[PDB]
Amino acid sequence: HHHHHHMQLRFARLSEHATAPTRGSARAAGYDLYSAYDYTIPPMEKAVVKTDIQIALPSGCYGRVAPRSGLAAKHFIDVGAGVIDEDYRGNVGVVLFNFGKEKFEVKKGDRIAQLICERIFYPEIEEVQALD
Amino acid sequence: HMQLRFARLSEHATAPTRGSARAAGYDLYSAYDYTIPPMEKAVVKTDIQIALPSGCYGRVAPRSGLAAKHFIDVGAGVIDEDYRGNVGVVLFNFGKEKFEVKKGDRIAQLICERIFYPEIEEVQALD
Amino acid sequence: HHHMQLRFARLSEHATAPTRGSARAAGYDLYSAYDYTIPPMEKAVVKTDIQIALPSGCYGRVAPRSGLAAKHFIDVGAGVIDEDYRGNVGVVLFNFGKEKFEVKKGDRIAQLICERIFYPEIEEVQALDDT
Repeated sequence: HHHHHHMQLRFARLSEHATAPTRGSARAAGYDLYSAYDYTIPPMEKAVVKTDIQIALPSGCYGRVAPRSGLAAKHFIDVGAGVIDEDYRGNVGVVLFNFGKEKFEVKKGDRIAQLICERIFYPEIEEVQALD
Repeated sequence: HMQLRFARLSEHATAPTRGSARAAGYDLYSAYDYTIPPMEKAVVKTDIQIALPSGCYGRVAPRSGLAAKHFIDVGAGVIDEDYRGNVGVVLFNFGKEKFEVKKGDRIAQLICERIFYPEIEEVQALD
Repeated sequence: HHHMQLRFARLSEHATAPTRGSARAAGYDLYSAYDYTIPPMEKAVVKTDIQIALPSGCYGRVAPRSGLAAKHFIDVGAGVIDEDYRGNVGVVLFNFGKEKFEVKKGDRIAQLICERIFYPEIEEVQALDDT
């Protein structure tokens, strides 16, 4: 009506240990997420990796925490969970799975995942007697 | 059309719920009891059929708590717009203990992911 | 009608054109161009020998096939294909099963979904309610 602009991905640092999310190119699907702490993930184990940022997602999307391709193919790393709700205001955590035979070293400042703004519907739910 | 329609396929089903107006997914409930051993999989029936809104697919996604605490992951998870079968959740247990699912437990979430349905064209080479 | 076209090119004789199982199917089926043996608790990069050009306003998600997951404990790793990716489409397959998994040339290994996304600019604030 009166105002004409573009929605932004907003973030705030929760400590000095966080790194501002970055995008490699203009058409990259996601923003890089960086670990704020050191982690040693043993073989066949999981860790909750803290970024020490909180985000406010633009309306009409959720934030999907998605795997970095290189880490999957080379080190058998996968990302668990990964659904960041539009109204989530806490510390953004990344659930890393280490399926490899060797321990996996995460250092503060390492890129460990990517954040994609996935467009979704928020539909109302209706029970019917039967479907067709 | 525009809403998420569902029907129960037995009295053991639970209507999906959403915690927030801005929550990405509807929670899905197990209709049955399963014991999933370490390093094993199970298909968990919800006993509901769904009709997704036009222009999306239904992604069965992990609940965050179950992933972080219990090493539970969700396999498969692509529900097509035209799928009218019983909604089954493929759960992977990568934990070292057996994981218990009982009737009425929340085991996954359902997200309405907006997608394109593009036509496909073959070209000699791409730049 | 917008440029709602998925374009592809074959990089070798071994590639199969992606197919859709139904009109309202979420993804196009991706086929292996080669033979692979994936040992238990191991991964493999499975090449399709195709390059793709996604429509504007989406990325390509390489997503798992339901049957392979439920029956054989197969999963898909990585799987984010950027709009501007013009390389060979590789599928990272995880075999979490206790037996070896055989991928043959021409087997359906994954599906490609055009997930609609937004490309917001990033803004740092001191507090989330800053004006």
